[PDB]
Amino acid sequence: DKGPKPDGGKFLCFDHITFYVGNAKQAASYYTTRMGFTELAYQGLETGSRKLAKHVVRQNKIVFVFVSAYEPDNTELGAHLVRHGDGVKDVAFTVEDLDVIVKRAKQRGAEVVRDIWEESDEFGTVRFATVKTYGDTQHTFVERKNYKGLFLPGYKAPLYDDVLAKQLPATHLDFIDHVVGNQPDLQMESVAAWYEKVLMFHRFWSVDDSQIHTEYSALRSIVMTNYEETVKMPINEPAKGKKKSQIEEYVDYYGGAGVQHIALNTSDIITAIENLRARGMHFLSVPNTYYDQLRERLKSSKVKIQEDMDTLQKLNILIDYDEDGYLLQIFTKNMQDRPTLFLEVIQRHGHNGFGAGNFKALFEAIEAD
Amino acid sequence: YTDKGPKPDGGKFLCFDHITFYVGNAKQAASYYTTRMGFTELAYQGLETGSRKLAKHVVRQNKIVFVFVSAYEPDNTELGAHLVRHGDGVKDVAFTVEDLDVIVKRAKQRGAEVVRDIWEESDEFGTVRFATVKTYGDTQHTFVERKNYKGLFLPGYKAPLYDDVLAKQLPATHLDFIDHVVGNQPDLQMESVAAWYEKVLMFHRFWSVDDSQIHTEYSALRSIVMTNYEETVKMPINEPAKGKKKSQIEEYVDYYGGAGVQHIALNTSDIITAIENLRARGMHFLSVPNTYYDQLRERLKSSKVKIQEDMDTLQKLNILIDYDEDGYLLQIFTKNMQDRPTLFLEVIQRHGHNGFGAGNFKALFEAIEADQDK
Ligand SMILES: CCN1c2cc(C(=O)c3cnn(C)c3O)ccc2N(C)S1(=O)=O
Ligand SMILES: CCN1c2cc(C(=O)c3cnn(C)c3O)ccc2N(C)S1(=O)=O
Ligand SMILES: [Co+2]
Ligand SMILES: [Co+2]
Repeated sequence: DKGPKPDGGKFLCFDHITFYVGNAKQAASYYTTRMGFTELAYQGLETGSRKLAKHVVRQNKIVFVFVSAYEPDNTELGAHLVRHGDGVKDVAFTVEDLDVIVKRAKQRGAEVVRDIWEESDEFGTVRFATVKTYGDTQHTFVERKNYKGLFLPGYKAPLYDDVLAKQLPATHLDFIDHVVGNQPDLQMESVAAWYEKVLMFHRFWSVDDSQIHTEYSALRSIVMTNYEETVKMPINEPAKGKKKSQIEEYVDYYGGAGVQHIALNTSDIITAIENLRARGMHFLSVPNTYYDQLRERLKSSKVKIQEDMDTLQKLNILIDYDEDGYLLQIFTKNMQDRPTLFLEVIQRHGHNGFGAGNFKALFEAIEAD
Repeated sequence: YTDKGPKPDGGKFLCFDHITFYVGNAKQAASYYTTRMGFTELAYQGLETGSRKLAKHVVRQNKIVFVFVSAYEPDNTELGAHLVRHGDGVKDVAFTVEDLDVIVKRAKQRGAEVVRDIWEESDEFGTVRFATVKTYGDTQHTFVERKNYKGLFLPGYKAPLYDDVLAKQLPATHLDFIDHVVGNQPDLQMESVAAWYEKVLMFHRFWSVDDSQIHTEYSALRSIVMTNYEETVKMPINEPAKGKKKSQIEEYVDYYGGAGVQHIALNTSDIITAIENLRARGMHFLSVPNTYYDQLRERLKSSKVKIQEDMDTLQKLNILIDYDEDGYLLQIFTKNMQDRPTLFLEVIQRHGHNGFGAGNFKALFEAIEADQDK
């Protein structure tokens, strides 16, 4: 049951994620060097953009945009930087029928950041609109059709190459699996209802939604998704559990709601993590007891793990499974000093969950250890 | 044998201790400088070490120590305003000192604005005493009476949480120490700031070949280099001046929102290997046209100076030369460390030459003009 079918309009996929950061040039360099992206496009003084510098980096279909202000006392960007640290500002969706989505969103009460506008260059035209979501986060809808340019109109090829990024081993991340937003206490349901009402998303039901793990996760979660379930937006709030809630820590250190992690889907997670580790990236410490009590729990299970299990243990890759399939997942250390944003790499084998079984599994290994 | 002014009665500025940057993302900043510029992360302070308000990443390359600092909490007033006003930039030019008391007494007596009066910190490796005074803009000087402290960097710092196999693997860049640190001032402020160094710290004006030359038309700046009595620490002070083009010093002040450090120069004894391996790490530098090297070789025809380094390689790497009859220096400037047109770095090697490359204002301007009009 996906609820009522929206009468026109479609959210095709994640278009890109825009970050507001203190130093967009060094941030782009962090994600190309550490996380396997390559700089794709630029806007700045050199291109006529005199207020904002924008570095676009890409890995297959994953596009991150890093933005910093050129001028002192830019009040909007500055306040966001002082409040949150480096973080996600805009989760952008590629859309069909922008007019229908925007008209509906406006009728249903969305706060409009910028009404429908368009930008053009030699390679075609793209239309946009931007509304607010939780915290300081916004959604830009991008009606890009089959735009043939570099990324978006007005963006130019990077000023310089990067021989270091070019020589480093490829990390094989393909697309954005899901983007997770942490909310303050008691806000999960109202934020989920915003997606249902304003965008006509519906709640996505997975194997995770059928077995509660509140005691070990210290959170509540609802996953909201569009009608075709191509875009997945988990919404968390803090909950009482055995240990301090990570969601409450996020809200305290981020200064309110925001994106806690972005999960990046791969079809070869062993090569991904080997090559990310070669790039100096670090991931959560996983005690070896986790892997003893998984080979044994899998003894009473019929699912067949295709990846070499000793290599999974060596790389500290996690596994969650039911009887019909499984997923592999691993979490980076934080992208900044604040205990706020991190990244996830995930590979799916006939399993639509998000790893909730690992809340209990990891918690007990760390505790026993 | 120069007039270095009155000898200070007590107190010694030994060398640059470290440079502290206030930045938006200190973890990512340290990674920029280790990966791109050849540093190694040395030490850390943060939540995991008991430092609950500030995260600090210390990176080192031989004697060069850079510290990157970010706030942990929302709406940290002091660091927040600095970030919004300046972008990422230098906050503290720290000096290793002897006889802190007399230095601090003299500075306070002469009107230094004190940021933090003398205090001290200790751990299992010993004690270090500090004081901090303001200099130009939002920049400050911490005096570090380091004596012979035995810890990693300073009391309270710990080893980095993780190693970095990428920083470890990359080619060595052979930068040794901080040659000088340049502060850009707004209109008409150069003399006042230079006087502050003479009066408050008992620095004196350092005279070099550059001071005996006419370059304002090409440089669009006026400069005075202040240095400590023993001339181990050099602090050039720039202000805008009318020139043939817009002053880069004026542009700095517009985009930095006031005075601040414009560049830090790092001394090397093998600039060829340094620049080769910085380029291998993806660093970029100013583009220098072939006309520069053609015109330089022509000028050198009337000189007795002997360039030791391979000139074809210097041209290939776009390294600059300035020279007189007794020696020369080699120098090269990175692209900017951030999007705002503010801070950059300099790599410099000296062969019996105490200048700062002022001959290259004319040489580069004229080389670019000849390359266009040809
Ligand atoms: C990294 C924090 N941790 C985390 C995150 C997820 C996750 O990404 C997730 C769960 N539900 N939804 C919708 C998601 O996106 C799953 C398990 C675990 N752990 C065991 S953890 O504490 O290490
Ligand atoms: C990078 C901007 N440029 C620059 C900087 C210096 C320098 O480091 C310097 C000059 N005086 N003092 C005290 C210094 O430290 C010398 C020459 C040139 N150019 C020709 S430049 O426009 O490329
Ligand atoms: Co996830
Ligand atoms: Co210099």
